[PDB]
Amino acid sequence: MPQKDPCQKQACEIQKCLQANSYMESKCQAVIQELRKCCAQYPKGRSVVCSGFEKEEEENLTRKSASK
Repeated sequence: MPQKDPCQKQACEIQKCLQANSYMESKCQAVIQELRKCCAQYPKGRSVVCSGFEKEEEENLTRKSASK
């Protein structure tokens, strides 16, 4: 929603984790797991970043691995 996004705090941590890991979404799987758990706590459309996340979950599942 274009409202207070509960998960956007955690999304910041994903983004910055990525920079701390040179964009290795592999290393940021931990913190992504936290945005996952954050996202799944709500009716997904509640949050913009979470609405990105269930797509990221599909992406990671399509990737079938902790790759990238």
